[PDB]
Amino acid sequence: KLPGEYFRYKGVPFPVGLYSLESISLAENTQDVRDDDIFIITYPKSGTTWMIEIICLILKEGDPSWIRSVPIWERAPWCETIVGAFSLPDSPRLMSSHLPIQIFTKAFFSSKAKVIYMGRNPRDVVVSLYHYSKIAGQLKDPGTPDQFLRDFLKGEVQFGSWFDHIKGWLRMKGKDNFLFITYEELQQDLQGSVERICGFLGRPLGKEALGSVVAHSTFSAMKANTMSNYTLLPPSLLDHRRGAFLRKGVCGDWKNHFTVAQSEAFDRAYRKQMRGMPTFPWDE
Ligand SMILES: Nc1ncnc2c1ncn2[C@@H]1O[C@H](COP(=O)(O)O)[C@@H](OP(=O)(O)O)[C@H]1O
Ligand code: NA
Repeated sequence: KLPGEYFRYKGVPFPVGLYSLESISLAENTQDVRDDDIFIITYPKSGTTWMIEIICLILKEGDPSWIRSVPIWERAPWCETIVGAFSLPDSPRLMSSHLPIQIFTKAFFSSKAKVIYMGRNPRDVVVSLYHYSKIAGQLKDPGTPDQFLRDFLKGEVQFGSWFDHIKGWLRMKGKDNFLFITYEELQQDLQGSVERICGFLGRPLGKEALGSVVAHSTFSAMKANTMSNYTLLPPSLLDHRRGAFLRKGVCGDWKNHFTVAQSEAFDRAYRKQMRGMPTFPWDE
């Protein structure tokens, strides 16, 4: 029953069918936030999945049992989707959200709940989102790469502007219950990143569990795990016949997608938007 259209909530674009004024509004206003609750927030296609699998492996201290038997989307449910983690009985609760800070669960700000925000090179996010839209049922066709790029720069896509998203959420940097990390940092030193996240969550791991979290967190291990690779999804929601959720899993694929002209227009957009921002791994 997916149209591949957008509706708006507080001025932000949401895919029809998987979201509704109610589901979003409920996520925004719920008072149900707990001190040991864990949230993973990202702009779509930045590697949410990667992070979800890593923390599921950490919570079970390295035992692959849980990630092998339960679908990735049921282990870290979305807060705003029609079937939200808030609209369910299931602690320690692990949840996911793509909502931009000005819409995310307000009760969070005065709580002790933890949040890991993950950022990825917007260019690579563009490519991942481009391909994914073709096989994702809730998303309309990208159109030409060039038109898709313009849409992305205008924030005419699910969850709005990538620039607004990351800039808003970085406003939390400094609070001890907020960790900011990037796809590039995980690609560069997965183990190093896993230890760092263990510290953040107050969940130390022996050399054994650690090696195990790293092993089952690898792209190849994950693409190979049925419960984790989205292949149990209805073809009407994700066309398996035509593509995979876990597409390439690398850094830099944007250079094979952007024409030089597109790459130069993007840098102009980026330069204006990120004027006072700090330097990110992907800033070359
Ligand atoms: N373990 C892993 N290692 C590297 N990339 C991973 C990964 N798990 C997921 N990804 C990548 O994260 C993107 C999906 O993001 P999200 O989960 O936020 O929607 C995909 O990028 P690509 O399309 O570039 O391959 C996917 O391959
Ligand atoms: Na689609």
